[PDB]
Amino acid sequence: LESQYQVGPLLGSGGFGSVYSGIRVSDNLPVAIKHVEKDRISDWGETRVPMEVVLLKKVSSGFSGVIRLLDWFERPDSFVLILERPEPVQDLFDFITERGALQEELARSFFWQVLEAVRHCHNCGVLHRDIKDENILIDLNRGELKLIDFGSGALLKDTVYTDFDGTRVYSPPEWIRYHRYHGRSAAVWSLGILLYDMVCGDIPFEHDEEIIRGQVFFRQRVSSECQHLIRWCLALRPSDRPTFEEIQNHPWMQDVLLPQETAEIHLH
Ligand SMILES: Fc1ccc(-c2nc3n(c2-c2ccncc2)CCS3)cc1
Ligand SMILES: [Ca+2]
Repeated sequence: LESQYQVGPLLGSGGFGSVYSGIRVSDNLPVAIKHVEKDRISDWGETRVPMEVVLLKKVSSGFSGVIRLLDWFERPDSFVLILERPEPVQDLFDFITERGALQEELARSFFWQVLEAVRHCHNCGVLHRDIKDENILIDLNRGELKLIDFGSGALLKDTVYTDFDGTRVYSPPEWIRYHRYHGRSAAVWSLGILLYDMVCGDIPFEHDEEIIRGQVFFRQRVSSECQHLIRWCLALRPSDRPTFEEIQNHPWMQDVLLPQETAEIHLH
């Protein structure tokens, strides 16, 4: 590990562990090196590994809008994950904080890419469970978005989930009320929160009561088409929420820019 990778500065730390910038020695490939202590691991899978490793392996085959796991290591008291690192890069949270509410053309491109990435995970049998601005990286040169942090994820199933350790303000009312949710419909809710965040520059709900009330107020000028899509994704009844197909077939989602085109217009 220490022979294969050259460690750089700390990028961040938190519930996910500690992430360092790094370089692969063999070919100077930019990487991210994530350390997590074993006793801080709550979810295990299978060799006994963090569920995160299991999930990442399932989604890291081939190209995608997901940050890929290149390798991993077990230490006596920790696991070390080697992940892709775009450069230059900025997470969506920082980007929005910096630039404010996004133009709908830009939000369309970003949201479309997030949808394709989430579809990839689900098709690979993986549920992310923590879709939000902080867990989305922007390749600033290519205009490509990449999903990160499967640490709260789970294998995708059609039965009910009774556990959740993702972000509460992105969590659906059925979780708040009943501690029960289904994967896809819960994902769609979080995507509704995300889309609002893109076009308004902030999330629509802070309190549990606002979430379960489900009333959406717009603080920025947002097109009626976009408002409709957001409110559809944020339907109180899970079964009233759109499928991924319905979201991507929505009138607001038409004529999306290519990632490179998005970068040239909005990022370069
Ligand atoms: F180029 C990169 C920048 C951030 C990451 C990254 N990948 C993960 N986390 C972070 C991250 C790093 C720093 N601050 C916040 C999140 C958390 C769990 S998985 C990877 C590559
Ligand atoms: Ca947010």
